[PDB]
Amino acid sequence: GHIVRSPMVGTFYRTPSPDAKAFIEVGQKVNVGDTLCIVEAMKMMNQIEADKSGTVKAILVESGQPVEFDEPLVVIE
Amino acid sequence: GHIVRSPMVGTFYRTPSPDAKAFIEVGQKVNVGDTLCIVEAMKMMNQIEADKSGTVKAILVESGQPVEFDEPLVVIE
Amino acid sequence: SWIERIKSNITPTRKASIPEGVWTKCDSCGQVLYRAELERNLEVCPKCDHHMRMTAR
Amino acid sequence: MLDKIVIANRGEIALRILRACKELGIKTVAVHSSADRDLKHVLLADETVCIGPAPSVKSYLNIPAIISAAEITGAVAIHPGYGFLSENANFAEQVERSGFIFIGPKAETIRLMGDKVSAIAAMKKAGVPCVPGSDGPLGDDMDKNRAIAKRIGYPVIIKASGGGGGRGMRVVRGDAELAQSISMTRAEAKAAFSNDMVYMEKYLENPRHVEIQVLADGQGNAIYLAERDCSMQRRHQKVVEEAPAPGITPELRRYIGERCAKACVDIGYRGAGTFEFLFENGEFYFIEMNTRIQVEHPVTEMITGVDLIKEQLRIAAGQPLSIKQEEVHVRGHAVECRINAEDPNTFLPSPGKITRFHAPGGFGVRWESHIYAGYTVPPYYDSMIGKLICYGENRDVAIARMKNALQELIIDGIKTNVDLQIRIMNDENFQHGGTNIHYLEKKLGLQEK
Amino acid sequence: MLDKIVIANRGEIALRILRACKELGIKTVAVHSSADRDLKHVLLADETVCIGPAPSVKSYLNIPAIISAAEITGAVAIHPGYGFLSENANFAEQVERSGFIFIGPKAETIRLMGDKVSAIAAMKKAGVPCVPGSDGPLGDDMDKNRAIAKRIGYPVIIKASGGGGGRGMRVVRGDAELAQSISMTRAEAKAAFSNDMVYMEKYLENPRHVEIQVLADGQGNAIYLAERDCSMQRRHQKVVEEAPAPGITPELRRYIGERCAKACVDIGYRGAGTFEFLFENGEFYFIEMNTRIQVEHPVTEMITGVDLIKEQLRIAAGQPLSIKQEEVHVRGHAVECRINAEDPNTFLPSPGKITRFHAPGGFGVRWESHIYAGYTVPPYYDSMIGKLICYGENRDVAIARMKNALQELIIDGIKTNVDLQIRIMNDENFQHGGTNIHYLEKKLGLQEK
Ligand SMILES: Nc1ncnc2c1ncn2[C@@H]1O[C@H](COP(=O)(O)OP(=O)(O)O)[C@@H](O)[C@H]1O
Ligand SMILES: Nc1ncnc2c1ncn2[C@@H]1O[C@H](COP(=O)(O)OP(=O)(O)O)[C@@H](O)[C@H]1O
Ligand SMILES: *C(=O)CCCC[C@@H]1SC[C@@H]2NC(=O)N[C@@H]21
Ligand SMILES: *C(=O)CCCC[C@@H]1SC[C@@H]2NC(=O)N[C@@H]21
Ligand SMILES: [Mg+2]
Ligand SMILES: [Mg+2]
Ligand SMILES: [Zn+2]
Repeated sequence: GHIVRSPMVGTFYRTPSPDAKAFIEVGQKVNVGDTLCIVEAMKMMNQIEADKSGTVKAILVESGQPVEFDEPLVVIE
Repeated sequence: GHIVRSPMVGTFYRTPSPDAKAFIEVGQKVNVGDTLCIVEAMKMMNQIEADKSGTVKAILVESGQPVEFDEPLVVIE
Repeated sequence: SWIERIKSNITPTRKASIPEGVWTKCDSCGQVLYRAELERNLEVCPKCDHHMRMTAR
Repeated sequence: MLDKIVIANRGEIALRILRACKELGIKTVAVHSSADRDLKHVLLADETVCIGPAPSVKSYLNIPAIISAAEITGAVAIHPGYGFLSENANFAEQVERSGFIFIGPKAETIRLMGDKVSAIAAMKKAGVPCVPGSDGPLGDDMDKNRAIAKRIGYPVIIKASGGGGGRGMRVVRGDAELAQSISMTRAEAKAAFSNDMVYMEKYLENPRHVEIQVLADGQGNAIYLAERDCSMQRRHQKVVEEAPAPGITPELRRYIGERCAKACVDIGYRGAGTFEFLFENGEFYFIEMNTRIQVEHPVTEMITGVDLIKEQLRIAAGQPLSIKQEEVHVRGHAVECRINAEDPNTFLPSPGKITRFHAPGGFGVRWESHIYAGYTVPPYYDSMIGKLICYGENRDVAIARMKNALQELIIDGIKTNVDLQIRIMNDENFQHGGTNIHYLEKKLGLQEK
Repeated sequence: MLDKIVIANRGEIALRILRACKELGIKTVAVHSSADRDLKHVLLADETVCIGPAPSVKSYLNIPAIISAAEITGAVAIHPGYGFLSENANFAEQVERSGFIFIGPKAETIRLMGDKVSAIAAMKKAGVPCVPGSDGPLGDDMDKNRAIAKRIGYPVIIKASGGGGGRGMRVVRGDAELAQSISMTRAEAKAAFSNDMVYMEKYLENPRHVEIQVLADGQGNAIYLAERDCSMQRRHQKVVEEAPAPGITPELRRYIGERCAKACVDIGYRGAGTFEFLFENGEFYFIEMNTRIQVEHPVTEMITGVDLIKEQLRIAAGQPLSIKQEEVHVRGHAVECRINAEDPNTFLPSPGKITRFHAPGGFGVRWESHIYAGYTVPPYYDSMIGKLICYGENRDVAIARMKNALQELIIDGIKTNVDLQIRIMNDENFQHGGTNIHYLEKKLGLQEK
């Protein structure tokens, strides 16, 4: 299907705060407008919004694992 | 057809002596036993004998033109 | 043959600390900015030239 | 020593820096663009990070993404190299403040010397001779502009102090178009480099490009290595560069080197940089400083025996200079010959795939590049694909090897500037050595009927 | 200068000599075999001659065909190189008399020094220390043979004075098989090299291969360049050779060099040749002379800056030595690493086609070979396909570069000894430097259950 990819480089975080629920989790589908993860860069915890409404098939990364530009994050079928 | 090639390296001469008739010439066919040219090497003017009886289609070299090992000399059809 | 490699991943354990108040953002265009640069260009995002708030003083 | 660094660049200089790092046992991090995924230096590196899409501005100039990579991987410094973010003083400021070490000069000297006119002013203050000219950025006092033009002597050239890459310079033949020429030059500088500063400097008609390499740790130590000479140029872009330069007696060598060392001490210079010059009738007239590691750095390495990149990485680690001025020696002569993806005549880039490739090798021949078979040149950046060298014990030997190496060299699939290199090498005057910068421009010729 | 010469050899040394010739402006003639039609040096040469079929004896050792080529093309000298007809004194005699110039020593010294025992005798006469041993060819006086064996001390080794290529040598553990071992060694020497001469020389258990390079014009001038050390060997065949050798203080350097220079003067030596040695506890024991240009010649060129082949071609042109003993300097340290077409373990040649190839390049790295993509290695001669180098300002730097270069290097289609080179480079003791010749042989290990 479709894969949404980080458009910038930085640490990958899914919970907005150190002890917080993940914005999204496997199973529950998302919509076009919704935050999927946090890509911290210089302490400015940015956010990523999907573009195609569909099920969250899986998450290809893990919290704390740095990611690069265009790094695939999640695949939506 | 077949091409007979010099088995050694040296100056190519067709007339055995400085002013002499060529052993062979185009047109006239040769036999298995006959000298076709002279390949001088260290003043020891050696001679080359064909192996397949046939017409002398052409001569691919010229007197005074050095030749190398396995250098094609004449093609017999 | 290095020409064909494995495309390995990065190790998460590595950790560097950047100061908190040295990098700011411009939501108008999304380009992260150097706080001192923005503050020196009278709070004007030099990327999209989008004016922002400034302190009265 | 620096526990790890990021190669904030791409290609020949990227691969070269990677070799230097691996030599010194400093792990490496390769920040690449999405099109440069299969570069050599990328594939030979420990850790590879993608920071943006193919274009330069989105990906390699994306200072935020580079600092992101540097923070995530745990580096404690970065090497910019030359080009991309080489002289961006603001990049230096951000890297300094973010928490990492900027391999090179401190941003302050980047700002002082990146403005050509301030650089020339400080040079005058430090005793370095300078070309006659405005002695300041050009204002709108046309009367004063023409007075200065008359004082220095026509013809004159307009150069944007913030310009780079041999662009944004125009020659003014007379006052008739002085105003319009200045306006359009300023407009081009604004469009390209975002800076409008323009200044007037005398025009010389018989120059011999010189540049003297200097290493200073920023702690009161500044040394000067061998000379250089990039005389051959096309569109002010170097092609061939011989190091040292013919006819530079050791007296002049040491004379100018001592002054340049004093200048580096005064500016408190840190890192490797080169004071360009211009030469004629036994005189020197400063014209710029490339406060980075130049492109023709090798031709000083092979005649001096000192690896410049290693010296930089040592300075950045805080180590002072480990080489005295006396212990530096120039033993012989060198020559360099860039390889570029342009058409041999039209000078139009011709990116593509390289079907077949074969290095020169042989004694004294140095091949710096990243290209290889199957490597599709990206039509997205500079057109350089190799800095080839041939070190000889004299100019004749070095040229000879160059000729032989160029004979051996095969690069197929994309047109390249090898024919021109051979033709220059065979040139009689060039083999004599000592042509003016124009030499190649004049050989170009003119219209024919 | 020699108006033209013939490269009576093939491959790495052939290509290297071709480069040297083209440098000195001496036209070149490539004498190739029918299988070596598309060699590099063949294709880069002015004039190519085929002298015989694939086998060595029919084609490259066909002294008549080589002289034929040399006469037809008008040469006035020939370079044999190393291997094929390097030390064939009779080849030297014929080339001398035929009317051409033999690039190298005069045949007389070829005969004197090609017999190992006469070489050692003359060395003793000239003051060069020698290994304890027979001091003469072995006769059939078994009583005297065993008396000498007892005098020098077991164990002992039988070496054919006319043997070559690290073959035809056997170690004798005791008198029990002394007669049979001697007989079979003589038989092997007769079968291979047609010469039966065998001699007894003491056996050393802790040697460190040394060899000192010397240049003599044959006119009373003989100089000694840097040292060498080929410690690493497999089956007495060198793989890695470092130049100079660790721990050879300049005192020993000059001490042995002066004696070797005097020896060259006494023998009236002409051309480039190397006095092998054996080292332990600060002593030297001559063991042979390779009266030719060795294979590890580069590792003296890059540390001395002198091109040996050019020196040879100058001597052959009658020019005396242009380099004094004092003006020769060793500046740094080098390392070399041969590449061979054998299986990395079985040591079985694996000739084939090279699909893909990529030179190292980079600073200080020298790649000598002829191989390239599409080049089908001929299964008909030696298994060497490249002499790679990495010059450093110290042993650590040079090893580091080697490691990096070997990383870069790709040769695909035929198995090769790169894995072994990497593993040796990573070896701790080797990085320390100073292993005994056996080091690699002992690492091989033995049987496991
Ligand atoms: N004052 C001058 N007179 C003559 N030629 C000049 C002058 N200034 C620059 N040039 C020519 O332009 C080249 C590049 O000048 P430089 O100031 O170094 O510009 P860039 O920053 O583009 O390299 C010089 O090597 C020289 O050939
Ligand atoms: N007397 C000796 N004692 C110990 N090892 C020896 C002796 N002679 C030769 N060798 C070993 O064999 C190698 C080659 O010997 P050398 O006489 O040069 O034969 P070749 O002519 O085959 O090269 C030496 O480098 C050394 O390692
Ligand atoms: C600053 O200390 C650098 C590390 C990033 C800290 C922040 S707190 C919010 C996020 N949660 C987490 O585990 N780390 C991130
Ligand atoms: C000896 O002088 C070398 C040249 C070869 C001479 C001989 S004489 C017989 C052959 N005829 C000829 O024209 N040259 C050859
Ligand atoms: Mg410049
Ligand atoms: Mg030997
Ligand atoms: Zn903005």
